[PDB]
Amino acid sequence: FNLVGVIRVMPTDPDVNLDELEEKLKKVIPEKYGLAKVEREPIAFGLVALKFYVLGRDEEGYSFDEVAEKFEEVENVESAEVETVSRI
Amino acid sequence: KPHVNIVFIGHVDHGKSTTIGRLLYDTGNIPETIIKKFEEMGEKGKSFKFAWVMDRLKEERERGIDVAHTKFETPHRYITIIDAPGHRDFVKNMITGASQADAAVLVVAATDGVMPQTKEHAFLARTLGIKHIIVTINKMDMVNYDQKVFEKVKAQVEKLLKTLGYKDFPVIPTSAWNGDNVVKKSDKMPWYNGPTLIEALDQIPEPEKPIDKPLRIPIQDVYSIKGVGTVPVGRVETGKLKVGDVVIFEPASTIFHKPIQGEVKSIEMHHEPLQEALPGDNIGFNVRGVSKNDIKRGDVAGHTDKPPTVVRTKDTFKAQIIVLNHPTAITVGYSPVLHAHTAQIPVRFEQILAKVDPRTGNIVEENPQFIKTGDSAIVVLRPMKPVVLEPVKEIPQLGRFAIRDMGMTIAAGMVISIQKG
Repeated sequence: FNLVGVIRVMPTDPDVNLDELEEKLKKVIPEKYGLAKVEREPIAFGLVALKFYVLGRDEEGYSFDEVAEKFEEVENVESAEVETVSRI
Repeated sequence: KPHVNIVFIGHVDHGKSTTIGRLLYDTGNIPETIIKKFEEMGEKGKSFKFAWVMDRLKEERERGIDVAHTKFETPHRYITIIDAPGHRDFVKNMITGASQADAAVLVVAATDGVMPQTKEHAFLARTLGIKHIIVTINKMDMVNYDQKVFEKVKAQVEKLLKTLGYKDFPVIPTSAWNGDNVVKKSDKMPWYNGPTLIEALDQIPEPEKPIDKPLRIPIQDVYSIKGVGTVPVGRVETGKLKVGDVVIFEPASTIFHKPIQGEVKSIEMHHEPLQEALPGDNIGFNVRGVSKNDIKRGDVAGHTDKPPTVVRTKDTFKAQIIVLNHPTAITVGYSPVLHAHTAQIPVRFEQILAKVDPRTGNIVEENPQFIKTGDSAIVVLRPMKPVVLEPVKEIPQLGRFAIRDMGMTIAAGMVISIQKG
């Protein structure tokens, strides 16, 4: 890997089980991507974002945007948006 | 004390990553655990050690042992760095994705000099609204520390940045692999008397948050929260939002032919109430009298006196683009997807007014029959669904866009002007 992309996942509701949601999101990251860590970031009125530090490669064929679409299909996800992209 | 956000740019083999590596290593900002573990190996020579240590730093990052940023303190600032992806597909993520960089470091190798890429890196720096550049002419060892090569590459790097409206910026001859002029002053280039790179970082001007500009908050998500009501979530880009302010949402209000607006009751950032929100704060806020169904992602909040500018289907806007990639050629009628702030909308290329020279900024051909990969151009676009955009000289934060099509990033652009029709 030589690229980290931070993907911000918002839950559908403040009462979403975030442990359950994290586990589900982890299973839909495609095999050629990796995962450095997941952080939780409280936003507002009880909504907590999950921030996935997705590992990838700075090449054609890799897209953190496609990882975010896999995430948007998972139950209890409102949105997934790529924040930061940066080489390591 | 002041925080500055820096983005390193340049051709991905010209040493910019190594430059960031050298900054951390020579300021002593390597984890003690790594440095102690290397000592077990005994003598390996300086070069082996720096390479091994930077490789160990990458592994710690990848294991989640700062992952996405490099951070260090200087005498007068906290510096956060981003090492920008060079592949053109990620440009949409740069334009649309997170924080304002205060400064860019463009690293250009003495050897190869300016590359076809470089004009793209420059234009991208401007498009992101980055106020200050620092230039680094790197790998000076591979050209024997020669002044007359440094000056050529400096001069031609200067034209690209000058054309974009950069000037009076540092241009520093460095070697990232050996250290010359990154943090340690060189002995190999007495002909150079400017700052070292870490000196240039320390002297980036403290950032002025755009609080003077009209309030703009692009909306990311929209919730109905039991017991509180309608809560937009977005980052304030410009201006300031205070509790009790009235805000209006566009293009919601234009689309529905009525004010989709109301009073701000509370504001939260990181689950803490705020009385006011400033540029860069990612907030949820409770707006009274607005239905959750009447606002969505891509709408933008504004004060009622200075509401967000809507470009309707009946209107068009002028833009300046760089064509990053297209498998054939762009022609009038081309209809890709425009991504700006939190909005995305189909757009129509209505005219191609000019092909521009990124070395001088001057019209090289009026009304070209098409443009293709690597052209810089002035086009006229028509949104196929309404969108909020601002002229870049008024509100740069809402004047930058990316063009997407057939899966890939086609163009990056800046909004010059808006014509009501």
